[PDB]
Amino acid sequence: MFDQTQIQEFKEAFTVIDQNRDGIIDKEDLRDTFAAMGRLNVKNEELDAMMKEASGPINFTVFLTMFGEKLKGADPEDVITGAFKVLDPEGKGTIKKQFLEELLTTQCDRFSQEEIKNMWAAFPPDVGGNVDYKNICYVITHGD
Amino acid sequence: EFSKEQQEDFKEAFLLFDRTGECKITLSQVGDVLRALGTNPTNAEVKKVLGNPSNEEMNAKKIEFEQFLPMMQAISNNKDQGGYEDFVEGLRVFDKEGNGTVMGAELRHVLATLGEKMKEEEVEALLAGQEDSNGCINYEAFVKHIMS
Repeated sequence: MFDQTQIQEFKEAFTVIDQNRDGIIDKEDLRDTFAAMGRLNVKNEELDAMMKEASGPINFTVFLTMFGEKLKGADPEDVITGAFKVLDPEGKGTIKKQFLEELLTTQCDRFSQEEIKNMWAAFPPDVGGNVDYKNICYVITHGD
Repeated sequence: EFSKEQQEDFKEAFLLFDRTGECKITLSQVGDVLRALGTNPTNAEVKKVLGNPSNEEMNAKKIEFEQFLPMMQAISNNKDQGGYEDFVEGLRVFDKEGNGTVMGAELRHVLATLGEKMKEEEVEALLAGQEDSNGCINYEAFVKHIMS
């Protein structure tokens, strides 16, 4: 399930950081990557902690292996959009809050109360009780 | 008593509705488990001898497969469920002009305002578009579509 689209996407993300001795992401490379990233999240223990998720030396092959968690769901772009579409009869403005809350909580592979709170704190909604499915699909892959 | 074939068919329906892997169906769903077996139980039938809770209410009780087996046999399989002959003469109460035609508003009103009242959502889902100018709805066509 690691797709050519996904690994090429990861390859450019590796290659932009790179430039260090023949194809290895290191501490400095990450530190100066943050300089063009607009945020001072460069703190030394946290930076060097991100190396512990691999056995050593982050080359491109190791970088794909590090992202092994990410693939464990990760159904492709329009499949998640198509899945949500089945639960919308009204055609954008999308899924009514009560129905969605029931769908996750008491139907199929049931959500825990903590999982429901974890989502309601980051779901897009109106003031009546409707939930934007397409905005949730966008949030899963992120572009803002 | 049920046949081995009936027991396995009832089980094939059951193994869809115990969807959380528990080997147990939530009590609310038992009416719709019966509907999935092709019986047509009234909510009055469902709350009495079938032992269902309130409408749309979850969590209150659950049912094992062996418990479900007399709850098919002694319930909708032990009674009249109505035939074509029932529906034709019940509809003929609302046939003003004798032509097999009833207004779509009047037919929706019978479903939503009378008996074990239907949601508008239920009524629209079952409507096969059979409305003319003011030639309205052929009610026999509706009965044959709903009983196929």
